[PDB]
Amino acid sequence: TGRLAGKIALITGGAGNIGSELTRRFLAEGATVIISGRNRAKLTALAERMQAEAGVPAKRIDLEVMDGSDPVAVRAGIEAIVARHGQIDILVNNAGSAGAQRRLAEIPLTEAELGPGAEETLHASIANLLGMGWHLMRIAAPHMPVGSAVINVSTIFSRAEYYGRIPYVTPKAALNALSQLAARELGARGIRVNTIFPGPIESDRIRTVFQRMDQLKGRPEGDTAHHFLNTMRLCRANDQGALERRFPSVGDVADAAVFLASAESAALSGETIEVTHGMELPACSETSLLARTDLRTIDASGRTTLICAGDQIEEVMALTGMLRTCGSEVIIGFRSAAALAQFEQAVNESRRLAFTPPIALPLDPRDPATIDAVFDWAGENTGGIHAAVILPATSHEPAPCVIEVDDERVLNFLADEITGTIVIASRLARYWQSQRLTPGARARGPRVIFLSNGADQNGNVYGRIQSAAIGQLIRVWRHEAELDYQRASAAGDHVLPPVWANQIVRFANRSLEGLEFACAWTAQLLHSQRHINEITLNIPAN
Amino acid sequence: TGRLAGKIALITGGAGNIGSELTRRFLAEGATVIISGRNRAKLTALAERMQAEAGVPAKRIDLEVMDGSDPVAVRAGIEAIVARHGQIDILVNNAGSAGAQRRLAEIPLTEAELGPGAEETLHASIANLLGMGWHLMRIAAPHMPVGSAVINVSTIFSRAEYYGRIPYVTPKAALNALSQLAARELGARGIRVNTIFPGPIESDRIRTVFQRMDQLKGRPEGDTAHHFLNTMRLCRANDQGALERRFPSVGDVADAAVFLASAESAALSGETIEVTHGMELPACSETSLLARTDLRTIDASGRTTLICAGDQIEEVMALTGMLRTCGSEVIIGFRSAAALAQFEQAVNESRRDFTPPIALPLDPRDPATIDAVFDWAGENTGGIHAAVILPATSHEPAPCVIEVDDERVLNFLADEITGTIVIASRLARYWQSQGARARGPRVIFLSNGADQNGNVYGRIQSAAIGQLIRVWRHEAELDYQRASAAGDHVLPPVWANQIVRFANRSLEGLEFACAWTAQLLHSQRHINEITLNIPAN
Repeated sequence: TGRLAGKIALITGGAGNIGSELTRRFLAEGATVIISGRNRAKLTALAERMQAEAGVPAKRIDLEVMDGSDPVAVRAGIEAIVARHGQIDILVNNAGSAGAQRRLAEIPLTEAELGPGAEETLHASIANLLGMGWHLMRIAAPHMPVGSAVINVSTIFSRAEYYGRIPYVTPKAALNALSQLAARELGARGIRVNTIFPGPIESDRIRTVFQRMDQLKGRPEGDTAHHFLNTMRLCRANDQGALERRFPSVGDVADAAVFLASAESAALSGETIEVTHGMELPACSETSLLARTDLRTIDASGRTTLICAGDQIEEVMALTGMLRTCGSEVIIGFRSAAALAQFEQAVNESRRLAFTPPIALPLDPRDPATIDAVFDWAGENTGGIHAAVILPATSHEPAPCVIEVDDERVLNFLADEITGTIVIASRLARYWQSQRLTPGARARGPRVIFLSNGADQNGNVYGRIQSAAIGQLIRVWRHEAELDYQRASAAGDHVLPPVWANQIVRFANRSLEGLEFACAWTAQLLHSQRHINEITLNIPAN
Repeated sequence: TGRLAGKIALITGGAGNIGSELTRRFLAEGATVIISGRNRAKLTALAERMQAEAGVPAKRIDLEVMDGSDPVAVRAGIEAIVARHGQIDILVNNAGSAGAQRRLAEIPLTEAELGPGAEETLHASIANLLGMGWHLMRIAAPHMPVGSAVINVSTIFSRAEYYGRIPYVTPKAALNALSQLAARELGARGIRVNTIFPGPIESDRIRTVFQRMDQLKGRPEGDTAHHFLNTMRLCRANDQGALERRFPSVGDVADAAVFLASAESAALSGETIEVTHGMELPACSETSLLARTDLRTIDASGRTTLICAGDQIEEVMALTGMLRTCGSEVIIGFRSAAALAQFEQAVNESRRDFTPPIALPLDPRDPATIDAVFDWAGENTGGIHAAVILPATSHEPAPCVIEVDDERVLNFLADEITGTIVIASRLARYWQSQGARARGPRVIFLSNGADQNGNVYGRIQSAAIGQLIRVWRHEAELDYQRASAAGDHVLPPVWANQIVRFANRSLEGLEFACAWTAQLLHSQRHINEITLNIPAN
């Protein structure tokens, strides 16, 4: 009768390799699975196929045609599913998008900009890989009884150096953060959330996609694959009984799925299981900023630093103050036209009790023209852009909850804080690397810091999701910038040095001196000769 | 037929709630279980009850009577187990003896020093809770076919503040690190190693031991209990359908065990599963020393520092140089009788412009010579105020943790693990045995530099020292605040950190790490992170 007998499982990404095996195996374990997808012919072909493979009654298989990106299509779809079945016992977030396969500078943002091998926009990649699971957890959760299971399917590569794969890998890093936070709020309901990290799984498709990554790098046959096989601790037998490092099967993923769906995992919430044959990859890239800053870096003379901000004007004031004492010129770009307004008002406060405030220009990720516009002005007036500090689009988080939240806010957090932050970086990377092919005599070196908002009573839940995205972006933006550097140097092209980046998290501090402390290191890190290795730099309570 | 059908499982720690429920459950999934233990009456008693409990044939159960601490006893026992059954499919490392329950100053080291409520030596607690699983993993491995599973059962509290529980919690944290490292070497044999972290599991027993922990900490009923329940993210239903935060059951733990013993987890190695109702605990408490030191802390005038080391003569010199410029006096106590030799040899080379400190034997094997060091310090240097503790040996004993002989592994346990807790406990007892105003004692444990091994023995050692520090701070805070209310004028509480330099192998990094050691011992502030990392620079 099977281990999931009588339970109702919803599986997204039913078409994909992994989604198909999860369906066949849950059917064999006695579940009624509903597969959800975008094309009505595709699901019906799959469901007939998955019925035939399982050897199961007809009413035990079902489908719902949905656009998992649209939360109102999700409300429609869930209501239909409930009305036939009453409740959902397992929710499996599979999400088969693979992302555009391009470097950070070359990522597509609009359909016109779309090309071969890059079939979705960035925002579509974010809405598929991070939005979809988020919307289900919010809408299905009121129909899941005490004892239910959410399963989120991530990848191992969301924490690994994965060349050219930012639109895929970054919303995955964000989803992990989403899972842990959803475990808190759904755990208080008796609903458990847990996560699977498949390694490289066996496919005909994955064979070609390691090749495209190999071609994007310099490197020959087998390169990306042999490297990850070598992080594997566990060898396995072949038919002759010899040991070997190979990829896991799709059935391995489904074993971990069944366990996490059945009542044999009833006491677990917030756990992760890496189906990788024990690929060993470093987990923590953090450190505390514990030392005093020492602004003896008047080396910032001539260099000019961009501040991407908006609505956080206390941070902008200190940031320009620090950077000016270093000798750096500052350009400041407010992301919403509103933020310019009360900033001009703040300088009006400055004119009382009075000396010059900096230049403010529009800098909007929705309208990537104004980013390119800012670069052009900087070349004519301030002699370039040499460093950037990037802030959250908003000062405060939209809501205290990750599950119990309206539809509009969640769509805004996706467009503003996640896609919009990637956009700024992708224009930065192309800027510095379209110029690196220019210089003749000798050049300085570019640096980036992402500086978060201060501690919040929410526990900074939305900020922490954003932080997980910024982290994995840096991991890959360092890696690409380095390989593009050494490669373009093989061309003999005297190129600007590769971009370095860090982020400073302020979540454990909410003091006025805490702000000045964090802004001074921002100025120190943008223009120092040395660098810090850790990706995330934490400022303590002090 | 069941999920472990035909599989041969050796289960240590067969008695007690978790070990028993694992035996009955493996029997229900069709395995033949061998339970391993110390008393033949207890094992034969265990086999009959669980034979009756499982409702399973007799030849399905078996026992081996052995001293799991003795590797020569293990060779005898495993070879015999193989002789009855041919092979081993599952190894479950349970152990779980609770250790002697005393504060670091009062922990027993010799049978005479044993007392009521403290029934094991320190070394015995280490030989049970860390060695046994280690020796099984080494000796059983040549009898485990490709596809086998090792399950190491730790506790969630191996990362927790547990007043009076150092002999328990410190070898568990060590065993964790040991598991990860062996996954590399056993993975190359086709063998899985994976780890279960039970939370506080429900018993009538744990009710009472939370009551005793409440009493030692001075805090009232439920204080220790509510503290762990409130970290739990996952609620569960009661019989009437209402939600509540309660502890997991014993069967919840055995569900995860069956998963990790069965071929449904065939692609897993180096994983951990926390059966905790989603207890939320901070994972990383580490930080990098990124700044340059600044020795304007002549606050060390009059204060005197003990250096515990041996065979690391370059650090011993760099340390005395650092500490003297701060104004501290230095005593050096070498851990091996060898270490005196080449130090006395090096100083003869220099003088044949350098004035060496007094160098004395200081051996945790013989805790008498520790009291000797304190005695000289009282007559001569006006006391001991700060300590630096270094590994008993500079170079790692072996490149492997599994393919390694018995003597080396036994020496590593005696010196680097039991011997390092020994030093800490006499330090804590010294400082706490003691009208106007007082200064404050400080400790830093300094690791060896980077190794071609990746420092596997160093990482096992460091993992224990980390949890050692957590509880040594915790006890010191409560021991202080309590004893001073009695009106006894005692020193302020001990603080400690460790400096791990495994990611650096340059001489300037060596000087950098020695400099931070001196600064941290005599500075007024303190660093909260327990583990302090020096980068490559």
